[PDB]
Amino acid sequence: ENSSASLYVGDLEPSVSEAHLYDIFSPIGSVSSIRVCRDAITKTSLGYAYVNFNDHEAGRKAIEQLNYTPIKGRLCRIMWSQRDPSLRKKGSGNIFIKNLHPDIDNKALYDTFSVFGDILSSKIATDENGKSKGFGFVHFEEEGAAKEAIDALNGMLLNGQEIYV
Amino acid sequence: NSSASLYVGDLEPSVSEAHLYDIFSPIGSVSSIRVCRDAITKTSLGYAYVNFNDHEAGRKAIEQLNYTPIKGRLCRIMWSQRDPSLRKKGSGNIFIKNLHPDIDNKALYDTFSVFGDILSSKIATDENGKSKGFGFVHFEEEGAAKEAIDALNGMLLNGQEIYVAPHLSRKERDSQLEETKAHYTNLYVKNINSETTDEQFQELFAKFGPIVSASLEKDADGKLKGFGFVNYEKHEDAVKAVEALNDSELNGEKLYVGRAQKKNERMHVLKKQYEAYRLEKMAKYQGVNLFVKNLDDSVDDEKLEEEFAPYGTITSAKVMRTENGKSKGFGFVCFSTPEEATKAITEKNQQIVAGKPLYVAIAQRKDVRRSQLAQQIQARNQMRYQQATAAAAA
Amino acid sequence: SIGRQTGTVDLLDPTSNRTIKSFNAHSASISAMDLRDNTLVTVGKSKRFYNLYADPFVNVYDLRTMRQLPPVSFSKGTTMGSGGADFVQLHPLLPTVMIVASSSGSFDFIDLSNPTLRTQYVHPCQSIKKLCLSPNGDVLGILEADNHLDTWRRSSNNMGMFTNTPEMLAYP
Amino acid sequence: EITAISFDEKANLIWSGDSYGCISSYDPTFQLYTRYRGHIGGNSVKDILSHRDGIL
Repeated sequence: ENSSASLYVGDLEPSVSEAHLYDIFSPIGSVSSIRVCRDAITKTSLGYAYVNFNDHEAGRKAIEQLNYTPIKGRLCRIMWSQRDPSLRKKGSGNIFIKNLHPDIDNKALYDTFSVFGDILSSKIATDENGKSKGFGFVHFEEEGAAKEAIDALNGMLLNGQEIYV
Repeated sequence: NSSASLYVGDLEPSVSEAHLYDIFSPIGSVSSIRVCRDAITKTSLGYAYVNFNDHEAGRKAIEQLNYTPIKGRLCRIMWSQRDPSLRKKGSGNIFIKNLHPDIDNKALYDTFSVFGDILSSKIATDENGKSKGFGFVHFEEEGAAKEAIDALNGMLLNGQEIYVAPHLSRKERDSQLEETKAHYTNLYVKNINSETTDEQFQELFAKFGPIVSASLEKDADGKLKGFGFVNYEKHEDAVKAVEALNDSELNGEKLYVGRAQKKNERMHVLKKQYEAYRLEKMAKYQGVNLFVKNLDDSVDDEKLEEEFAPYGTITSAKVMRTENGKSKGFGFVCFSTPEEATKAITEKNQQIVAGKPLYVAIAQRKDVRRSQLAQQIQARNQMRYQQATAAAAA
Repeated sequence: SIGRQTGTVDLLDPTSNRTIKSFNAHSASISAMDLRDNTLVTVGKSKRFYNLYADPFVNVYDLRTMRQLPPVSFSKGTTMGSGGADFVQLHPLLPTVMIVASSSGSFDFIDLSNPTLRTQYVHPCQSIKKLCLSPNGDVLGILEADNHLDTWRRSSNNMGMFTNTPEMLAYP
Repeated sequence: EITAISFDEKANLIWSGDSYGCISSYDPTFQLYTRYRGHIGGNSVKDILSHRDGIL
């Protein structure tokens, strides 16, 4: 399903609205509808957003202009849309890492590592002025591209730090 | 009197009318190509049509190209003038069966064109060329087909006869493999008294399917299981004594005849079980079950059953996980109470159990496709509004 | 919603149709109200006869769990009178962010959540009758009985309103 | 004399009611599209709204 945008931000905030959100990607053109549907007794984070644009191509166009630059600690997550036949779509698990290299971002991570295995959610602990915190969660569509990237090079030596399963 | 309006069947989705035009453009008179993208989701009906201004160039394009591979699949180009009449007559594709599994419509067409131009020729030529050894061949009409019947019924063709006398169902190359003299689906008769012998399994049973092999099935435990394998002549008589000798009396005792080791030529037992599951699969609830998605991970069937204990007789609490690992949102409690489920529509819809809200809807894989239909609707709508915007934006 | 004779709001269900809440927004009037994404904005006056007292606060309520959200006070703009927030309207694409405008036109692009983030666009012209919106987010329509519009925003488009499908577009 | 205002969601029109009897649609900045009546008489209109299909 989901031929249109359906651009899905998760891991949300209690009390930050979509105001500065819509302030930032204002000049892109296609901003169709932004909404977080809600529960009734709930002024805390629940965990599903809808930064909806017109089609999927407007989502990829929003990626291809500029995406994943740090403001307010939040980075806009991508369309998942994956319900009770997806018990393990993005829940078929991930490599959990102790001692990642302390310069591992997400963008250059998937840039160099688009060769072997497609990373779905590089849930990587990066904090305090450009430092991966050693533990991370490099996450895939399966557990096969995981084993592909491990058996290729489960990490490699650029400042020496091999990574973990 | 149409010039040419011609059947093109057994297609594949790669063949567009651009590719049909590239095939039939040196024929000479290209009028039009009615690609039969049927209006469900642009699917082929198994065929299409090509219209030609020239009757002679149409006859040309038939007789040159009949099972020739247009983009890798053999072209079943024939006449279909009487084919809507074959549709709203029931007639049409007759069962010239036991065909050859290595001969397609082109070779048998050019072979039995001495019997006639086969207006509805198909063999079982799926799978990019493989025939299963039969098909629905039918000529011009009743006279040419009856000429082929009375002329050729049982002749030799690469060591194989044909059969149009009876409407012979599928698996005909492997018909004698089914008819092999060793394997056969026996009939387990359950709870037999010890009085029944190998003689007794042939007495009243050889009429309902002839028996030479009659085995009083003792097990590897020395005794009788009470289950004896009746070895009739054909699996249709296995049918005849599973649905005619069911709990019957051989002498004085039961004949609960089940099908000992079904060989799949009669089938569909308990497929209605499937439709029984259609009482509860996509029409999930019957106003009873609750597809409760978006629990916590700490909300197991533990906390789901804990929340739904005031909501009636809990019958099935169940959360599918990543191989009993990570659930990606969803559980179910089949109730026994519909009004407590309505109380949950009030209450447990829009409900925090631990910290993240419950999501309640009836559970179907059915209308995922209908939701994709609505996605097509909204996609063509935004395409239309963007077309109007770019048109009038100047 | 029922914005009622005495500045109050009876809120009901069109489906169950049991009375659930008789909220009291003001005492005299209810003039500028919107309901979007379980959020409610209303400003009417609350003073009876010598008033000039269209209420100088945006009364903010929610449909979520029957609560008075903290009312954003509305300033008197530039004039010396009361506030007068007689035109309060939530944004279409932003169903919590609103625009608040007086009778003379001290309009402000203003957050629901953070009232500090105000954009107090002044009105260097005559007081208004009505004003309308922008589904394209960049269109001010001030309209009096003069039939002379003007948009104040930055010049994102050369377009006016939202969409461009007219059934007799420039030529019947 | 203008007494009721709304938009349409599908065009650049404005939908105004004066105090004469009428209801009108308007092009961009200074141009009218139509001016009809669905009104019996007296003053024109209490209010105007837009819709999926038309103007109420």
